[PDB]
Amino acid sequence: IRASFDKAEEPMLGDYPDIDPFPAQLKNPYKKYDDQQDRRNLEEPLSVNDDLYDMWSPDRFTHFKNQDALKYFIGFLTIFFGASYVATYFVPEKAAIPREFPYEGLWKESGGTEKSKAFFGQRS
Amino acid sequence: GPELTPAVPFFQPYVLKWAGVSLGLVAFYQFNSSYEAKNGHTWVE
Amino acid sequence: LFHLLGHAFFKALLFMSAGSIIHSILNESQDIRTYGGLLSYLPYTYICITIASLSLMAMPGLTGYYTKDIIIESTYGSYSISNYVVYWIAYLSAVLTCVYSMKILYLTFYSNPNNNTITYYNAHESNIYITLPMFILAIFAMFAGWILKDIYLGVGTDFVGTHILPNNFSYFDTEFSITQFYKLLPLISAILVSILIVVLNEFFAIVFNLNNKYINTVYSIFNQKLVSDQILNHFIIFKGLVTSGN
Amino acid sequence: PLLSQEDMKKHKILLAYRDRCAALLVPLNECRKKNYYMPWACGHERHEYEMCEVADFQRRVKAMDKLKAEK
Amino acid sequence: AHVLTKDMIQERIVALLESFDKVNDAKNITATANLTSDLGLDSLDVVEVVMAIEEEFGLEIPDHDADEIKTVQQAIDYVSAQPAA
Amino acid sequence: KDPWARREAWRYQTNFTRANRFKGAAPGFGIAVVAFGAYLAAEK
Amino acid sequence: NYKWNGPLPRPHVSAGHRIATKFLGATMFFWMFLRIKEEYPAMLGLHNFYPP
Amino acid sequence: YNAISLIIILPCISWLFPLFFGRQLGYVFVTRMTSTLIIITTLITYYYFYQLLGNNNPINLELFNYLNIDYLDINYNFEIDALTITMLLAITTISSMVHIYSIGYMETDPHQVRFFSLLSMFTFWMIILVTGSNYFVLFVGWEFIGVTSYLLISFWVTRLQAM
Amino acid sequence: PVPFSAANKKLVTSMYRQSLKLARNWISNRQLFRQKAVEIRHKFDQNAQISNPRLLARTLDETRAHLYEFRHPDPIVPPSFPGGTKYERNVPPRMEKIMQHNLYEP
Amino acid sequence: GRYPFPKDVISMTGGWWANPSNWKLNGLFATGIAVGLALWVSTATLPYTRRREGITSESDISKWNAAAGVWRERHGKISTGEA
Ligand SMILES: CCCCCCCCCCCC(=O)OC[C@H](COP(=O)(O)OCC[N+](C)(C)C)OC(=O)CCCCCCCCCCC
Repeated sequence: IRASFDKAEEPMLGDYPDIDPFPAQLKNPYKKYDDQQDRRNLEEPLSVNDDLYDMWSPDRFTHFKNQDALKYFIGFLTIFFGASYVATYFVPEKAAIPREFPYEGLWKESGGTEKSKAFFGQRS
Repeated sequence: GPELTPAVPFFQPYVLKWAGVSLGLVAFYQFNSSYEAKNGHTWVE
Repeated sequence: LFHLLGHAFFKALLFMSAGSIIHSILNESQDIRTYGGLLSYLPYTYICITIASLSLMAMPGLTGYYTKDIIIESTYGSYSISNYVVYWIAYLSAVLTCVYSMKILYLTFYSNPNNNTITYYNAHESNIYITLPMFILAIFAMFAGWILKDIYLGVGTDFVGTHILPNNFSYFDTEFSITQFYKLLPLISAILVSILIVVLNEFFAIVFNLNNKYINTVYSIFNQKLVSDQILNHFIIFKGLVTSGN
Repeated sequence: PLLSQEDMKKHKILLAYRDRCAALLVPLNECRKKNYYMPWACGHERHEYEMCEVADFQRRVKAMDKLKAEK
Repeated sequence: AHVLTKDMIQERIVALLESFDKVNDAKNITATANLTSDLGLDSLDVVEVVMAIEEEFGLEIPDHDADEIKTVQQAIDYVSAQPAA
Repeated sequence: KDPWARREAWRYQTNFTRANRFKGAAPGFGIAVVAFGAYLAAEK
Repeated sequence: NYKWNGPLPRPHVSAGHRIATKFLGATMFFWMFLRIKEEYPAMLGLHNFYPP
Repeated sequence: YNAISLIIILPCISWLFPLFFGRQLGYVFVTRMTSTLIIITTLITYYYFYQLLGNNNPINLELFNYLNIDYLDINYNFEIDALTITMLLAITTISSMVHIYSIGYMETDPHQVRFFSLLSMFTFWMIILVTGSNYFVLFVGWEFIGVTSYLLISFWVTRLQAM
Repeated sequence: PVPFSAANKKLVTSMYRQSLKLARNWISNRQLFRQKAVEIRHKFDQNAQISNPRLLARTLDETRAHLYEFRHPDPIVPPSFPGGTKYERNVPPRMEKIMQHNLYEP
Repeated sequence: GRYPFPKDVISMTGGWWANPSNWKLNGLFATGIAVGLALWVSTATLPYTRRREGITSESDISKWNAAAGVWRERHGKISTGEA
């Protein structure tokens, strides 16, 4: 009843109980149940989309709303990436020139050939 | 000292069956390779 | 590679000592807020977990030092100009690490008892089968890094034969180019922040145990695996199950 | 002295280590092979290669100083 | 390992109530005493007591059951009925 | 003000005093200072 | 568990575990001291390789 | 005496023998035996590492062919080099230590044969992962360690959260 | 909405329990938790005698909002209970006899 | 501690706290099979073992590279980046 996908199924039931689905994980665990692990009593009606609301269903978390948690996730990622990218600008320059190698950058030793020394060959 | 459950024989029927089959197959393989080395063709061929 | 090898040892020691601490409690609770003070009750587990933590915080003369510090420094020594940001990120991560290591240490051994009396009566060490491997991993997590630093971090070492592009190789630059500030700052910060966390916990608990709504919100975000697990379970997994139903 | 290309191949020096004093790399690696890469040994050879690399990096920082000065 | 006995539960509960301050008297605490009547505990004070009891034996009381215990006998029997105590 | 102040006393008494609670936090340190001084002497 | 809501007795710990604790702590502290002494210049950061 | 052979095969024995015979041996012997096999493996690995530091000439073990279709020639080929020996150090040390630790930690539990067999299985498949000489053997180990991770994290099968 | 009724009793005792559990969860330090508990006690004490329906209803609503504002991401739960880490661990098997399903085959 | 468990449930792992009364003799059998298998395979796989370097000579290596150059010259084969 509550969720859009359960509402979508309402024309497709004929003479089956339109149950309001409640996540079985959120049923408080101190009541007694015929199957304690599944928190279900015998002959309890099942919602049409039950398989999305039983205990085996993916866990749901109640602390933040889903939309709010999305805001937090995207916010952390954006602030981290943006702070790093802007930090790239305010960077000190090094002090020693990059190292170099004999024989025009050892272009012979990393394969290479006389006709192609740009593909293979170090800073020389 | 932990407790002690009832005795059970080491070699069960399944141990015998599977070990016997596997070992017989390996022995057969070695016999064919040797019989190749001597006869110049494997006994199965 | 060298950090992987060094980290394996003291990480296993952390986990094993944690298992001993849990096993010492009748409730077998794992919550850090319910352990209280066990330093008198469990000295050997305390020393093992302490060695493991100090190796992890890269304290001088320990195995974690010869891995973690030099990895932190290679970022500054990297030829790519942009990696200097990575230096500060990793540095923050290191002092961050000292924070939670000290939090666990204090809340397990240094804080006032939080569990009921019968547990502290019955709190006792574990058997020989648990103790011996902790001892062995302790000698490893103290000595292995020093005895092996030459093999993996050597000036000219040919043991691992990976063919590094000469342009990319910078392990000399990261040692010669480093300054006293950058080569000392992680160690000094680690020692200070450890002491700071301990003294703040023992003397000014309010600053940790405030009640601000905004700070409680950010703490809640961080506590739930950075609210990522929420994002996955709702937006990927649950949406996929819905689409499968469709 | 800068090593011969033939010598440098014959000792199988790593490409990134092949510099103006792989010459001191060769004895250091031989020592490190005789001992079992133990930290306490090969001290003299290890120091010798490091002092190369000191001179080496020094010419580099001066080259960057000159480049900086041009700008 | 460690196993508790009914008398051990009762002794711990008696000591717990003895050290509580808002009690009328310590000597009057009986096994069948009513906290509401005999010891004269407030609406909320018995709540504080049940919180103390769960914190002491390391259990968790649901709301519907906590308010059900009114006498110390009820509390001792309830704590003895739970296996992990 | 606390009505359970008698319940909580033991959490701050003998084994859980600040002096005792931080005792044994550096095991073997005295043996270590003795040994380091001795090695300083022996090395010269 | 004789005393409740009262001061607790001094914990009883095995001889072996105290001896193990003393050995591990002594070894870690002594090793750390030895390492700092032997590497002080390099670990603290001295003898700058740049030209004066 | 072949270091590479014993390294790959002792953990395999420590894995399979509990599964084949656990009802016939019982968790006392199973625990002691798996632990001992892992210890022997660890010692062999240390000796090999010592020699490799002496002489960096890795051992190769080339066995029957997995696949010989078209241009693809895949073989069960194993080698132990500097990288592999580093990984094997970590793996065998920590596996031996954890096997010893689980004797004490797990002394109360009913199902200790299966637990120790699974620990040994995971050790074996990780050794396969790091010792294989081509990406295919790497993948074999890569997925079997996932299988064992599934079987270990859900070791307490009756716990819903575990599964 | 009764100023003093059994249902009022049950409701406020439950909320007061809640508040205390929240305080324990939030504060790591024992001493600090004690002062928070005593402050919570004083705050409940002050508003105990409210009589008119509007003010009592407003106070109860506001305290519910306060408690919802200060709910903890993860409450402390002992290992052997639903939120616990021992829960359903090595559940002892139900003792049962085998029912047969086939006349010829066990 | 322990609890009752159905005795009819037969598992090849042994079930609950399996500790057979003849476990020492079955243990002797098991360790005998273990040493037998380990030794047999260690010996059997010995011929398939070899070192990494030193297997072939420089003669073979250089002549093979020269032959490869011959092949690449019979065909029209430039090198990588040679353009
Ligand atoms: C428990 C793991 C033990 C693995 C090693 C121990 C074996 C001792 C001998 C070593 C040689 C070897 O393994 O191959 C075994 C044999 C011999 O092949 P090969 O020509 O000598 O090898 C080539 C080496 N070259 C490259 C140097 C030449 O190959 C085969 O018949 C291939 C058929 C696969 C087995 C048939 C399936 C039956 C298994 C049943 C599944 C449950």
